[PDB]
Amino acid sequence: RQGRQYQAEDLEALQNELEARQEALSLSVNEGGERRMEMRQELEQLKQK
Amino acid sequence: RQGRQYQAEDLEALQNELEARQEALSLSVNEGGERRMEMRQELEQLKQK
Amino acid sequence: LRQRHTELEREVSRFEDQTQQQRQQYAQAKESLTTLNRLIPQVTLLLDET
Amino acid sequence: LRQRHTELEREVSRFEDQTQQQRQQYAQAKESLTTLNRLIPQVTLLLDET
Repeated sequence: RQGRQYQAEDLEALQNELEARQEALSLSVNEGGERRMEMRQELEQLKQK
Repeated sequence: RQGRQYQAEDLEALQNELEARQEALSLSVNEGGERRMEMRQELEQLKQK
Repeated sequence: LRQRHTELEREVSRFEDQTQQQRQQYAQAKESLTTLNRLIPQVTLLLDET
Repeated sequence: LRQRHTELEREVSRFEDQTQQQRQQYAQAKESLTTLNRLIPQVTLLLDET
């Protein structure tokens, strides 16, 4: 379902990788949304100018 | 942690239910998380004004 | 605009709080879930209280 | 300012692509996590050449 194979001898590495990325999840969504909406208001000021 | 007996003898099914509950996490943290973000810019914009 | 600031601050305070609690509850949700993940998969069956 | 708008649109497109991507892969990763965290988290004990 994911990857192709990972040693049953270590689940922990996969746990940590997914931990890191899911931690990046919230940060990335905030980044995208905030930057895009901010530059949208910038568009608006440019329009009025 | 949960209830105080909380049918510990056999809780199996609730795990599934707990996962369902846990899904709301996404929204409940995510949503306001942009809202603050959102208005913050406006505050900043208003500040600038 | 300063009145706007105060009101937006009220709203942002409300959201900051709602987040502050909410995350406690849902972190606790995943935490209890981890407890279950530890217990049930086999441990509940060998610790079946024999 | 018209060029500014043009580049702003370019940046909009870039951000849209980035956001759609990242959120999709993050959902998929959450799902794979769910599988591992719930089912596997410790059963390697048993999988360990028992």
